[PDB]
Amino acid sequence: PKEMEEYFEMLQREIDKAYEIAKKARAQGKDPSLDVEIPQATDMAGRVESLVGPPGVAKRIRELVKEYGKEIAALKIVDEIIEGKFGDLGSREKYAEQAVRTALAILTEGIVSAPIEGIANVKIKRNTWADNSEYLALYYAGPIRSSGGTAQALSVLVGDYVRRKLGLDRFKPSEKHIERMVEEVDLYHRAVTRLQYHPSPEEVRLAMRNIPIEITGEATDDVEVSHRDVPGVETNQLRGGAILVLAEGVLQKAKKLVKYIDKMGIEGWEWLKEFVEAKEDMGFYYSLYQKFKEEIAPSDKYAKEVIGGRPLFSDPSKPGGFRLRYGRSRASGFATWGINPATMILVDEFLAIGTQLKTERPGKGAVVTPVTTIEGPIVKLKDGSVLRVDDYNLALKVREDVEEILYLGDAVIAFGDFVENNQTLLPANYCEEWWILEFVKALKEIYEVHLEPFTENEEESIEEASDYLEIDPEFLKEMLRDPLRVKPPVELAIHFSEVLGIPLHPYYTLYWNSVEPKDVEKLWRLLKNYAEIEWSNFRGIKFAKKIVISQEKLGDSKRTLELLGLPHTVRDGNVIVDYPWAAALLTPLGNLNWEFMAKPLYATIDIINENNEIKLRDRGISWIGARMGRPEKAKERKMKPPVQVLFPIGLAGGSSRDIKKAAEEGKVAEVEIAFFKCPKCGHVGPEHLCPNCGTRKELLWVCPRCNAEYPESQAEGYNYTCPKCNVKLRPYAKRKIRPSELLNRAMENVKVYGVDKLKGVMGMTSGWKMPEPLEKGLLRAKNDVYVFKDGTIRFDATDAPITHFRPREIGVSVEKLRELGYTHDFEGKPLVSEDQIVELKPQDIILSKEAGRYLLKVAKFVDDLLEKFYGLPRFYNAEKMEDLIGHLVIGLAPHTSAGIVGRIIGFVDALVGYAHPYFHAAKRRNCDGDEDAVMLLLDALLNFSRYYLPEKRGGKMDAPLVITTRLDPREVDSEVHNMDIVRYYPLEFYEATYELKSPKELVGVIERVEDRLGKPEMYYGLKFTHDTDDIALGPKMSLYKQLGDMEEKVRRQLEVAKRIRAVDEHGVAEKILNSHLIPDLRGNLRSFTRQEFRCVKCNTKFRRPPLNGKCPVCGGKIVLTVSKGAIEKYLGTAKMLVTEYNVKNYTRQRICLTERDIDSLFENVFPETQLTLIVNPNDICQRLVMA
Amino acid sequence: PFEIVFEGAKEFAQLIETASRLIDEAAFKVTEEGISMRAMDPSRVVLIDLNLPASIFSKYEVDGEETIGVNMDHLKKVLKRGKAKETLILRKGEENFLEISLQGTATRTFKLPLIDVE
Amino acid sequence: EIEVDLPELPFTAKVVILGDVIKEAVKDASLVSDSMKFIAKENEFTMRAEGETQEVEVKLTLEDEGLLDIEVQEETKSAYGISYLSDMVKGLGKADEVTIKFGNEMPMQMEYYIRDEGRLIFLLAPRV
DNA sequence: CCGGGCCGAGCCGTGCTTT
DNA sequence: TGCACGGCTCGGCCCGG
Ligand SMILES: [Mg+2]
Ligand SMILES: [Zn+2]
Ligand SMILES: [Zn+2]
Ligand SMILES: [Zn+2]
Repeated sequence: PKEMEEYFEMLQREIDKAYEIAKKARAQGKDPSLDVEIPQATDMAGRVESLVGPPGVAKRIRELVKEYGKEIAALKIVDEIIEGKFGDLGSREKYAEQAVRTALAILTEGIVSAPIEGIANVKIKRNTWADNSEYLALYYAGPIRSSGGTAQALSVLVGDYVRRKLGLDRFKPSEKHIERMVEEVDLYHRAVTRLQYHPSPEEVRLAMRNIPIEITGEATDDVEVSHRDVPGVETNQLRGGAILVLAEGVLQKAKKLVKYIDKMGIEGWEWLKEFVEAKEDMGFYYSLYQKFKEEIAPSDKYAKEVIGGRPLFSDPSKPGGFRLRYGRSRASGFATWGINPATMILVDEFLAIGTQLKTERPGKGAVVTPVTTIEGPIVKLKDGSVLRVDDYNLALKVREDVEEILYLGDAVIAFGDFVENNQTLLPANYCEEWWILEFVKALKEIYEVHLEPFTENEEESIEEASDYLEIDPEFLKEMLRDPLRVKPPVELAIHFSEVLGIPLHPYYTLYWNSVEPKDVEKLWRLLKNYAEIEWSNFRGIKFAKKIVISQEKLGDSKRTLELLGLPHTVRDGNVIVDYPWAAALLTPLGNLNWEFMAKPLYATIDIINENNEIKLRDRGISWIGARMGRPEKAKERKMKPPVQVLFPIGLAGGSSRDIKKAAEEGKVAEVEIAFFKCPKCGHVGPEHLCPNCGTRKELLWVCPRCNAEYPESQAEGYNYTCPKCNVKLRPYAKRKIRPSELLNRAMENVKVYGVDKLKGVMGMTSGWKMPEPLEKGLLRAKNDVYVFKDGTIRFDATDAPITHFRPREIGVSVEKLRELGYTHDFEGKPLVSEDQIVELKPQDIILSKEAGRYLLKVAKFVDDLLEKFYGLPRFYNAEKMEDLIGHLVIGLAPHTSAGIVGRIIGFVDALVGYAHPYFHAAKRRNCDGDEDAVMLLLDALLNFSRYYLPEKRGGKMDAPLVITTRLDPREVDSEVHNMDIVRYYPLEFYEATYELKSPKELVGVIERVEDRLGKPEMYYGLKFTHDTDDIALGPKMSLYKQLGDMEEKVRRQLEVAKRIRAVDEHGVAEKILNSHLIPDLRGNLRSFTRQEFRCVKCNTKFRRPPLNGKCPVCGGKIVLTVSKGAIEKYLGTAKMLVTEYNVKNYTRQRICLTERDIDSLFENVFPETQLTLIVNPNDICQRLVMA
Repeated sequence: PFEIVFEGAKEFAQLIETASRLIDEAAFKVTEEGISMRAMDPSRVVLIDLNLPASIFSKYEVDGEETIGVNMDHLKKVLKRGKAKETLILRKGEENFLEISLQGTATRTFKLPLIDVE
Repeated sequence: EIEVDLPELPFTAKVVILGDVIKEAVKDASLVSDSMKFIAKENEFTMRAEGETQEVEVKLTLEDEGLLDIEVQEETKSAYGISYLSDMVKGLGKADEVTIKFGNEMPMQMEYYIRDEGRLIFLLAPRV
């Protein structure tokens, strides 16, 4: 209501404070422009008006959006521009281009760069071959490959709408057009990329023959088609940008596209809609398992390929894998999973905070976060004992003795992930958050006492309930407050189940349905005959306290105890089950009072419930599969060769483009650069201020034909065209520069003399070829920071979500938080302690410590710049990373042209960037493996310029052309609108899971972010289900990053697979790996006999080596492009995999023939001349042949 | 628990460095007579055998017999840290750690963890 | 020009040694570990370097030739980086006396004379 | 004590189943 | 788009003659 307004006012105040200094510095004339080059917006209309224009459209956009919506407003704006009420523009194509750009900016919220980069040109073409009638064609460049399916589809749709409104005929191709398009699709798939999608030829034919526009563009790849010289096309190469929009755009997003069309009320696409429509007795648990297998079938698409070094953590839907839990933690929910740190530790630290893994059920991909309120693995030690490693320290302690991982642990997956991907709900395993609801309901129904979990209750109700149940009121309050951490003792749980009539507490339930009733029958017989047990009493309830049975008598039933997840120990040839876990096993079996007998068409829990008086629920029925990929990252950003100043040097600096070295040797460099001329005296050089008089200079325009030089004032009168010729001038020309004088002047200017290296660029890629001042480069070199293409310093890190935090996790005092603005905790009580949970504001971020270490250097560089180059007071004044708290940054995604402002409040000790889910959505990012940048606001304000951007096509991608100062959840994204914000899932959800419903049938029972849109409470109150002790607890670096060799990687991965019981290494892992080494072996062997030799001095490539033996027209030797060692680098690991594991004979023979083929090719060039002292190095090929 | 004293650590370093060029890991057999070693390189083309009876050693003290294995690179570096006129001392206790000390102008002791080799 | 000067500090322990021993000790510590620890007691000066797994121990006594004298006000120990120590101790002569002063978690001071009248001083900060 | 030899670093290159 | 091989150059150490 008012706290949000105060927050946004403070943000604007700080932004103004930085902008004033940036404006003051830039007005001295030491930079390409006399003002800052990053305007600030406030909403979608401002971003659209800035990025594409035309001027004044912001008001119309706002009013139309408030009246109708978004799509209707976009189309009405299209019509308004077409009628031409914003000023005369010119030809028809100009009107069409402007309308399509503005509309596609309006529909995508004006963040992605598709309107500016993807669309290269719109033109009108005539159907010359058949009718000669007009039609519209859209030229698509390379950067359209990044926009997204929705962006491509909406571009196609808006082009179709504009061409319909322009009175143009439908596009009408020939048959050769269709054939060429099919061949292009096939060539792109088999030579460039898999496209993550592959429509059938008939589907593509339908689309191409039904698409009313020409989807074309310039060439992008070096491949030529066979259907050459097709009319109407000015190229015979692969036009990737033209086919991507067809494949992954309209075709791959048919449902969303048709929904959009229906919303817009435009017809003519009924064929696409039709295409989408065409695309469209026994025991209780026995039946439930059957139905579950029938409806939700296992999926395998995630494990179709395993790379070397990236382990597989579970087989598809195999018991013993990841136990599904429904919930959302403090720092998970957007697309991430919650994992216990003990499971991270006990898999050899292959999993670390922020590591991506390719999942199976809900989506494809997620990021792992530590949750300490769920369960960890159950392991079997080397002496035969079973343990429950639910703790981080215990996992660290017992890691060496582990022999098998009986169970892997839980995974917390949000309900909003199932709604997004449209996945049928899998049955829910029994847990504490379900038991507590059943407990409360039964208490109310039997005694008429009202209580609520996860909150605070009235004292009178607590006293009544405690008196009825005869327990401590304080214990009742504690258990109702945190049911996930406080559990009753086993005898008390049995007493509750006796009195109220509810299943046994899920903590003392074993995995009964993981064994067959016959095994339990055998075990019952053994326990009844040869076991010694000690009994107890509690309120008239008898329970076991200890079981001792000899190992020889127990026999092969010890595996049943291990598969039930029962902790025991072995001592002196006996197996002992101790206090909490003797009743866990003997109470369900009736304390050996009724015999256990197997039945057909029944499960273990069914028999237990049919015969016993205390009921049980299936503790584990749903499992998930996952696999490792893409370790985390919190590293900086550098160019391919690192750069520190945007100054051209050529080859005068060497391979490393060292400007200082070139300056020292008195060399002279010739490069294309822009010169400026002082109006008063006549100094000429690559500078913006004249050293003699210190007055701003003017750019020199040069005629390419006669080399006449014209100042900026003169060229304006001539319209930038030479008088003596009729050709356009240029702002630059090839010129000679002496690095020594310039570097000495810069050194004298900033008083920085000790810099040893100063890297530059070979040549400038912009169309102005303006250089950057050398003083900035010297200061950057001194402070050890690097520059980016647009003149900014950036830091890249993986992103994770967070909505609530503890002051102790991020190392910030309560007084500092109160100064920043935080006053309460997420329950309304005042903030007085560092153990309380405080809700995060939408635009506050939590950096890592690597980010802090780098941004300290960046802050020092900015302070030095302000003090030395500009002569202004310093700004940050920081000595440690915690002096940056309260300072602003800019977040930017690599595929967008707009940024958003954020504030620093603390640091963690992981390799991820934590932030609100709204913050990541505002950048159009999904939070399941994506990486984004951050930069200090003042650095970008001072340094960023629009004259340094490459001119190729996508020089404007990944650049802050505009920044957003406020956050609006209504226009950030659409995947974050499905997140759930309830404190706990209701009982109805749990009961409906057993019916295998779909999430859409119960979308109104669980509150999501969508339900609150529009109302003031979309920044105010959001909640979570699962708590966490620490948000950065667990391993911080993946073990994959410290393995050197490929053989070592494969060995460690295979050992991990051996340990886990639900992976089945022995042949599946090795076969799927061999189908990653065999392709390399065979491809390199084939490519060796048809290679292309190259010259080591030049880069010219010859089909076959010169007869002389040395490069003619050069003074260098001839080298290979496919060395001999490139073929056989993975042969040792392949032979190890074939000889150590159980693979099919086909693969073994393939490897054994590959070795012979490698040996036989080089028989006449590398004869086997060296004899050996000993033979038989455990070869498998020779043994196979001999057998 | 043994106490072996060798004069001229430089010669010992040279001998071990020469031995280590072809191979990577080896097991030293120590008995009441001396120290013996033998191994074959990974390419199965060279076999190196070395022995050092107690006569050469200035002081020898061994009870029984044991085999001690250690990486050749780390041992080579530690020996290279020795000087021309120092006296090398190889000593070990019950704990399975190899303690190397060089006693010249000053006494410096390094610890080198053990390794088991087939 | 930037003016900086540090006042006299209370140095509990003070030991003077020769350049060669410190040079070799720093080299060994760099060989095993990344940091060094200076521990001195009554008539005993030792300097350790604990690696990830390995260990280095160098100890000396006034009765040894390495040291020239010792005076320890009380028990002392500290740690310092190895990079700066290697940079500054490098180039030391064999027959050169070096005076080292340090205490508990406070910067160490090393100094030696040039031609009996000149002097070069270093002030190495501690770790942690 | 001056000079070769040897060994990282750091740039430019290739290549990653296909009757 | 990350990995694995193979041509230079290019200084900082060393060690012996
Ligand atoms: Mg994503
Ligand atoms: Zn001038
Ligand atoms: Zn001209
Ligand atoms: Zn050539």
